[PDB]
Amino acid sequence: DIQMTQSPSSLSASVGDRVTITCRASQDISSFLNWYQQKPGKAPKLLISSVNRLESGVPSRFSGSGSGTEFTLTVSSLQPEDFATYSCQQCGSVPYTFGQGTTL
Amino acid sequence: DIQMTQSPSSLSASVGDRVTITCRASQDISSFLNWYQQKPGKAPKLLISSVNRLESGVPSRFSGSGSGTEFTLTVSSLQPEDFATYSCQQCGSVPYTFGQGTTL
Amino acid sequence: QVQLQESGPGLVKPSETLSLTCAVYGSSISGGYFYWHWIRQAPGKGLEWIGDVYFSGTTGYNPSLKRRVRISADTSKNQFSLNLRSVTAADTAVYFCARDPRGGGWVPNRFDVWGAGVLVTV
Amino acid sequence: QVQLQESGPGLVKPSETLSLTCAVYGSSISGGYFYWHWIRQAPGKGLEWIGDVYFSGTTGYNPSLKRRVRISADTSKNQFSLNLRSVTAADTAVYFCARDPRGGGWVPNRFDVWGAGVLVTV
Amino acid sequence: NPQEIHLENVTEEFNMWKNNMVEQMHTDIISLWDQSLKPCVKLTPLCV
Amino acid sequence: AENLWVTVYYGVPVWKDAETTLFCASDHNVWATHACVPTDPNPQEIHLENVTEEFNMWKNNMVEQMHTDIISLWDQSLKPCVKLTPLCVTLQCTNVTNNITDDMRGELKNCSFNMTTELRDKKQKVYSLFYRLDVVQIKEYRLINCNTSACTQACPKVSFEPIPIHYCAPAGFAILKCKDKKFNGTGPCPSVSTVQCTHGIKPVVSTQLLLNGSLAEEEVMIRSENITNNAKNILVQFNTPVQINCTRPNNNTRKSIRIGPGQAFYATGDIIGDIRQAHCNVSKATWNETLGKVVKQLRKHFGNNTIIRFANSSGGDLEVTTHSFNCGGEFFYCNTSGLFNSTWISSNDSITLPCRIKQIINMWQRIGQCMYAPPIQGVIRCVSNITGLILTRDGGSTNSTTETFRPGGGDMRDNWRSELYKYKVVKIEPLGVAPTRCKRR
Amino acid sequence: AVFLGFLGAAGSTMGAASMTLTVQARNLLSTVWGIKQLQARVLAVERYLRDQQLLGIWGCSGKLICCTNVPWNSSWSNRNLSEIWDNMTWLQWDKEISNYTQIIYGLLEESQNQQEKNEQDLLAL
Amino acid sequence: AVFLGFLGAAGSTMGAASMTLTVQARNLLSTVWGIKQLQARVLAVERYLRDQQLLGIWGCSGKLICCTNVPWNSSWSNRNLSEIWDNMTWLQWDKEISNYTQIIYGLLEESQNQQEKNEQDLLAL
Amino acid sequence: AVFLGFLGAAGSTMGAASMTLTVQARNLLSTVWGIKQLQARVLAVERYLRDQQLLGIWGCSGKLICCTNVPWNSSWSNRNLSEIWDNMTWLQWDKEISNYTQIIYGLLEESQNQQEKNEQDLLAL
Ligand SMILES: *[C@@H]1O[C@H](CO)[C@@H](O[C@@H]2O[C@H](CO)[C@@H](O[C@@H]3O[C@H](CO)[C@@H](O)[C@H](O[C@H]4O[C@H](CO)[C@@H](O)[C@H](O)[C@@H]4O)[C@@H]3O)[C@H](O)[C@H]2NC(C)=O)[C@H](O)[C@H]1NC(C)=O
Ligand SMILES: *[C@@H]1O[C@H](CO)[C@@H](O[C@@H]2O[C@H](CO)[C@@H](O)[C@H](O)[C@H]2NC(C)=O)[C@H](O)[C@H]1NC(C)=O
Ligand SMILES: *[C@@H]1O[C@H](CO)[C@@H](O[C@@H]2O[C@H](CO)[C@@H](O)[C@H](O)[C@H]2NC(C)=O)[C@H](O)[C@H]1NC(C)=O
Ligand SMILES: *[C@@H]1O[C@H](CO)[C@@H](O)[C@H](O)[C@H]1NC(C)=O
Ligand SMILES: *[C@@H]1O[C@H](CO)[C@@H](O)[C@H](O)[C@H]1NC(C)=O
Ligand SMILES: *[C@@H]1O[C@H](CO)[C@@H](O)[C@H](O)[C@H]1NC(C)=O
Ligand SMILES: *[C@@H]1O[C@H](CO)[C@@H](O)[C@H](O)[C@H]1NC(C)=O
Ligand SMILES: *[C@@H]1O[C@H](CO)[C@@H](O)[C@H](O)[C@H]1NC(C)=O
Ligand SMILES: *[C@@H]1O[C@H](CO)[C@@H](O)[C@H](O)[C@H]1NC(C)=O
Ligand SMILES: *[C@@H]1O[C@H](CO)[C@@H](O)[C@H](O)[C@H]1NC(C)=O
Ligand SMILES: *[C@@H]1O[C@H](CO)[C@@H](O)[C@H](O)[C@H]1NC(C)=O
Ligand SMILES: *[C@@H]1O[C@H](CO)[C@@H](O)[C@H](O)[C@H]1NC(C)=O
Ligand SMILES: *[C@@H]1O[C@H](CO)[C@@H](O)[C@H](O)[C@H]1NC(C)=O
Ligand SMILES: *[C@@H]1O[C@H](CO)[C@@H](O)[C@H](O)[C@H]1NC(C)=O
Ligand SMILES: *[C@@H]1O[C@H](CO)[C@@H](O)[C@H](O)[C@H]1NC(C)=O
Ligand SMILES: *[C@@H]1O[C@H](CO)[C@@H](O)[C@H](O)[C@H]1NC(C)=O
Ligand SMILES: *[C@@H]1O[C@H](CO)[C@@H](O)[C@H](O)[C@H]1NC(C)=O
Ligand SMILES: *[C@@H]1O[C@H](CO)[C@@H](O)[C@H](O)[C@H]1NC(C)=O
Ligand SMILES: *[C@@H]1O[C@H](CO)[C@@H](O)[C@H](O)[C@H]1NC(C)=O
Ligand SMILES: *[C@@H]1O[C@H](CO)[C@@H](O)[C@H](O)[C@H]1NC(C)=O
Repeated sequence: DIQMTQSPSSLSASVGDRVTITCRASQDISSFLNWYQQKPGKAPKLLISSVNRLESGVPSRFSGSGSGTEFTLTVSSLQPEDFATYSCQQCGSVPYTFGQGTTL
Repeated sequence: DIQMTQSPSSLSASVGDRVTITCRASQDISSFLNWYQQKPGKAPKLLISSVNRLESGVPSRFSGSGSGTEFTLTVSSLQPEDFATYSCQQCGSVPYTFGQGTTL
Repeated sequence: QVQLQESGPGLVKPSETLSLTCAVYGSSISGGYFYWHWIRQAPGKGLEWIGDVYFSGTTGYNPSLKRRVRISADTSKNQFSLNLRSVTAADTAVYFCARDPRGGGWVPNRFDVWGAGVLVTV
Repeated sequence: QVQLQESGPGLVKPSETLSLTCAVYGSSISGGYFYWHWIRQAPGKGLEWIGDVYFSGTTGYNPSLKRRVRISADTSKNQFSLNLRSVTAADTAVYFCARDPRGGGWVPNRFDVWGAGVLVTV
Repeated sequence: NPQEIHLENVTEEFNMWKNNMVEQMHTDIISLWDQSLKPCVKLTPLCV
Repeated sequence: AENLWVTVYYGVPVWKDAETTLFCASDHNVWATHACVPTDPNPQEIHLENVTEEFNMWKNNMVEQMHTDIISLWDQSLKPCVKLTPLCVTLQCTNVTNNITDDMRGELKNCSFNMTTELRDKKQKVYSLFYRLDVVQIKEYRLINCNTSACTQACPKVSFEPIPIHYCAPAGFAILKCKDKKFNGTGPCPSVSTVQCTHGIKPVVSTQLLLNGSLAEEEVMIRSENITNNAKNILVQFNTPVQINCTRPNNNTRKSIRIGPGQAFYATGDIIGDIRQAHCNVSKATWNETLGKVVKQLRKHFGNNTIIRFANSSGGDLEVTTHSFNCGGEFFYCNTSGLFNSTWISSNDSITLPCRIKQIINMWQRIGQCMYAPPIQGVIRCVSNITGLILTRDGGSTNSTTETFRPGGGDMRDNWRSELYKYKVVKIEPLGVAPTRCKRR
Repeated sequence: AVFLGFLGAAGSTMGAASMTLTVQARNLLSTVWGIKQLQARVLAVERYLRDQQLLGIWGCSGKLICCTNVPWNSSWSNRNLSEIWDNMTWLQWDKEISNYTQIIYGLLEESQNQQEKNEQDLLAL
Repeated sequence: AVFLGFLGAAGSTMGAASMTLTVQARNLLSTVWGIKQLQARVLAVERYLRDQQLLGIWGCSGKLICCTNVPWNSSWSNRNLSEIWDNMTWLQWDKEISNYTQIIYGLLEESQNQQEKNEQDLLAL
Repeated sequence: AVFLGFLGAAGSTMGAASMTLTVQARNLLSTVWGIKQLQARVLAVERYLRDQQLLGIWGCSGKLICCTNVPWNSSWSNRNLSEIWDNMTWLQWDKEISNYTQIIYGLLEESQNQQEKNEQDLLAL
């Protein structure tokens, strides 16, 4: 039961600005992390998989980096529709636990 | 990795008063719980094991109750030496995780 | 065009079995390519995995709810159902049903398509 | 209608083979529901067993006559035969051929229907 | 040498009025008669 | 060092392209449902994922088998019916004169002739109204079929209305279906499913207009084996249907006259009311918007500034030069010139086309077999959809910006290719060999 | 109810697709139009029986996953286990060794014959 | 002939009737009128082949009495062994356990597949 | 290329001819004219399936050289091994024991049934 912590728990930014969100796991999950996105109202939508591999159908601004027990999601330029709650995932061992959720 | 939460996280009480501290586990640990009485400065010392099962060498004031996912330790009458940190333990599955620690 | 729809009682007396049926229009449950998960999210909290079911019936639930839950998938009508017993106040949440392309070793657990999301207050 | 008829030499010269052919009109020998016994009764004596034959050839004879007797059964012609070799002067008896519902273990060995009864003398 | 295997201690529900074999025989007989009448002269000129 | 060994796998998911014999899954009529398997009430579809399959519309063996099966069904249904050989007599015909309209002039003729009866040694003088296309002058006329072959009058009881016929594959074979929208019939389709049986393919026969066809879910779609070459036909599949209603306002009557023992010939009696040409209406606004969509989609391939000309059929026999279809027990040969007459460059009125009704029907482009259709009592109306087109590019001096597409047809395979464009037949090969660290014993 | 997921694992990797072999094995068996249906059924039966005979000749009778004792020659395919069972699908693998199949079948046949002869020789003693 | 003693043990108990499986087993195989006998033969062949394929999928290929390793759920029947083999007949047993037959078939199939995978990974070492 | 020496070892001795059983074993499977062709195919399929059923009833399923535990009665033949495998051919052997074939098949059938029953009884413990 790996525990995930997202830093910061909640941040506010301005359009067209860089932003970075860090994810820390209690254990070493290698490169088994997927970054999701849940706009309010509707269900979560996957953004990134396997830390760095970007899923087809998202703007290229999103990026992911890190390894071991530390990972990070970076948005190079903030956009009006990029105001959703990002989350983490443990995609390497049962059970799969998500993050607390950082609201933009 | 069962997570244990102790409520209240920290309390202050007067001498000769009944007090109660509850312990909640994320999973069902059945009847495997031991309480510890770490005095400030000195090492942890065992008080209660296996739900209640009051182990020899302590006063009968302390008592334990509960089952499933909820347990509770009750001190019938607060004593001057009963101002130490109470802690939980998940002695039912590897790894064994203790509680946050409630200070009197 | 692939999506999922959830149905069931949106309000229940909080001591009985809670039934929630997710039906998928698009891909088929019979095909051994996708696992069908039942992710949950309480208000003011993050997501929480509950369990998954395969076409062959090899299901696996969350260790926290390994006793109170049962997932049953029927491929004749291509749907699945979550039965959560002994519901309490902690079950007031949105119950999503997700698709995992773990069937096939191309990628790990990679929830991509999510259901509409039904809020089952209790 | 089920019945059994015995045929063969009704009088033979002692000290050679004695052949008795019992043919059944009714239940078939090839069916595994029955055993076909060769009970005997000498004058002034009681009933005495000789042996039985099954459809699959697992025959069993009396321990007294385990050497002097041979029971065969042909299912194509639907009849069975008893060959008693080296018959002595004490072989003058009524040779019944009987049915037994031993197969189909509803009941134990139970001779329910008997043959007419030939009167072989020697 | 037709073979008849007598079955004992079996009770079977028969229904002569729902036998498909009788309808099968009826169709068989009709088809046989129709086939047998095929290689014969047609009396079309007789209609005078 | 490798220490790898062969391992045999049975039930492997691998397939290869192959041709087999499909059969019915239909759920009295010409398309015999009795000689066709019944389908299940819950068809099963298994949507394969992360697989792309090379489909080819113009090399499908399904359409050829369907054409052969349709011809065989037609012949089988026409076999147990009266053969109209005695009706090849000479006919004394005169023009109709009662309640005749200008359009219906030089048309159906009142013919009288002697014919055999039930008794061989007797004759009867009978009369019938025969359409002009059926009869040909030798004040005496003979039917067009007389010097070609005798007719088998279609039996009145059997109905010609299309009935869906669900095609299925035998054991060990699979029917792959391309669900990928905007799929042009050729190339790698990424969205693939497996279907126990095909959808309901109505065996409709028509030329220049695919009636009651399958509608595209995205937009008008253009398909061709080689669009650069003008010889190959072009199939246009609409995304919405154009409602078209044909009708034969004449209230005809059917009279049965005995031409022999048992055999009875059905003839046209009296045209109750006025003799008016059969006509077909199609919405002008719907046709205009549909044509706009077609020219846009065709400009997508032929350039964004070329002129698109649509002209009537070039020429040839009546069946291929006009929109010939069958409905309500009658065969119409509606002349489509007002529809495909326009040029495109960078309220409630509807177009009315005239329709000529034949009886001697030589369908399937076959010689030596004709299909005299008995007349249908009462007025016939027929409402249907238009969801397809078969266009041919007039090649030659079209190297300039001019582009002229005209209605085509003749071959009935194009009608079947518009509904079987997504179904392909494959054969499974369960056996397979792989490397593994196994070792027997 | 028997169809219920035919193929399905076509896009899956070889290792994962090998876990659902049963679903693809149950469906391999089940005037002139009666002849059409009859010929289709007989062709299916003949193909299934030929496949079963070929499996039995190799000693893999009544087994879906049966692995023999013949070695894997490197000339047939130099791809390693890590790149064949987790990175390639069954269709690609079949297309890759499509022209090296008959010799493998012959090797399996002769190996099974030799194994049976050796078993007879050993058991005779 | 092959028809000798066909069925026969229909009225016999399950235990007694289980001793004569060969007799029933060997009897399962053997212009418009030609299409009748020919179609009947093809139908019998198809049925026998499907039944044999099911047996092979369950791992009991080439065996008349082959008992598997899947547990018997008490929900299907609470009767004990003494009251079924020595007190009930095959027809009554079939009429009793008819609703749970498909579930048992699926359980047998999945158990055989799991056993094959277990043997594969055991032999890999 | 499946024919490849059909009946090649017809004149060979039994011992030599027993090493090429697979060659002869693989060739047993492969308007009115279509009827005759399909009937021939169905007859071949039926013969092959009856053959396979007969082999399976003896417990020799999936084996080309399967040798059982039934004793060889000297009444059927008095020739020793030296005068059989090294001095006689298969056709002569078949003609020699042509009238002692059915009883051998029956003995094999009951021996296999008894073996299965004994295996079940032993495995019950
Ligand atoms: C495209 O599809 C449409 C809709 O299916 C189709 O229109 C249908 O045409 C058929 C004729 O081809 C119509 O069938 C008739 O229906 C009327 C009732 O409206 C019946 O009274 C008619 O009965 C006649 O036929 C019977 C059987 O032969 C006789 O026993 C009887 O005495 C009558 O002579 C006949 O069944 C059908 O009603 C319409 N449907 C609609 C909704 O309009 C259209 O024809 C198709 N396109 C083409 C080109 O066929
Ligand atoms: C769909 O299939 C393709 C290949 O058929 C997969 O591509 C592979 O992806 C994995 C993981 O990203 C890589 O390690 C491989 O090298 C890729 N192979 C090829 C040939 O591209 C793809 O991952 C599959 N997608 C899904 C969702 O299953
Ligand atoms: C014919 O079958 C009936 C049952 O169908 C047999 O009756 C059984 O007899 C035994 C005697 O030991 C009882 O223990 C059973 O309870 C009986 N069955 C029932 C259902 O009550 C009868 O014995 C059979 N006939 C023969 C000749 O065996
Ligand atoms: C019928 O009308 C047509 C058209 O005017 C004419 O050519 C033809 O001669 C007429 N028929 C007769 C018999 O006059
Ligand atoms: C029909 O027969 C009569 C009797 O001779 C004859 O006058 C008439 O011309 C015939 N009808 C024709 C030739 O159309
Ligand atoms: C039949 O008659 C028509 C009209 O006179 C003619 O065009 C056609 O060629 C004739 N048939 C043949 C086979 O020549
Ligand atoms: C059809 O589509 C395929 C791929 O989508 C393409 O390669 C091919 O050129 C297209 N053909 C036509 C005639 O549009
Ligand atoms: C014609 O198209 C309309 C469009 O909605 C549809 O409702 C109707 O069923 C179609 N008729 C056919 C295919 O006969
Ligand atoms: C289409 O026709 C043209 C005619 O010039 C030819 O050059 C071209 O090769 C054809 N297309 C294909 C795919 O062969
Ligand atoms: C046709 O001709 C017949 C005589 O042959 C006549 O009785 C009838 O009135 C004419 N008109 C029609 C419509 O039949
Ligand atoms: C077709 O349109 C014409 C012209 O408006 C009209 O007179 C006729 O009644 C219409 N018929 C049908 C069937 O719509
Ligand atoms: C006939 O078709 C026209 C369009 O051509 C349409 O406006 C009208 O409603 C239709 N009438 C019917 C189906 O009765
Ligand atoms: C279709 O409508 C447009 C709209 O003005 C018109 O310009 C065009 O001429 C119409 N098409 C015809 C009449 O064929
Ligand atoms: C087509 O239209 C032209 C005039 O645009 C006309 O001369 C011709 O007769 C029509 N029919 C055919 C088949 O060309
Ligand atoms: C159709 O009608 C037009 C206009 O009256 C006419 O020119 C043409 O010859 C007719 N036939 C064809 C085949 O277009
Ligand atoms: C096309 O339609 C117009 C408008 O009715 C008409 O004037 C013209 O003659 C038709 N034919 C051609 C070739 O334009
Ligand atoms: C056609 O005429 C007959 C003559 O009685 C009549 O009964 C029928 O109603 C007419 N047809 C229509 C559509 O009214
Ligand atoms: C395959 O894996 C083996 C394992 O040691 C390795 O030695 C070899 O280099 C690999 N080859 C490729 C092409 O990845
Ligand atoms: C056999 O197939 C492989 C697969 O790529 C190929 O490289 C090789 O050249 C082929 N050999 C022959 C003789 O066809
Ligand atoms: C079998 O039936 C019940 C228990 O299931 C019991 O009454 C009976 O005695 C059992 N049989 C034996 C031999 O114990």
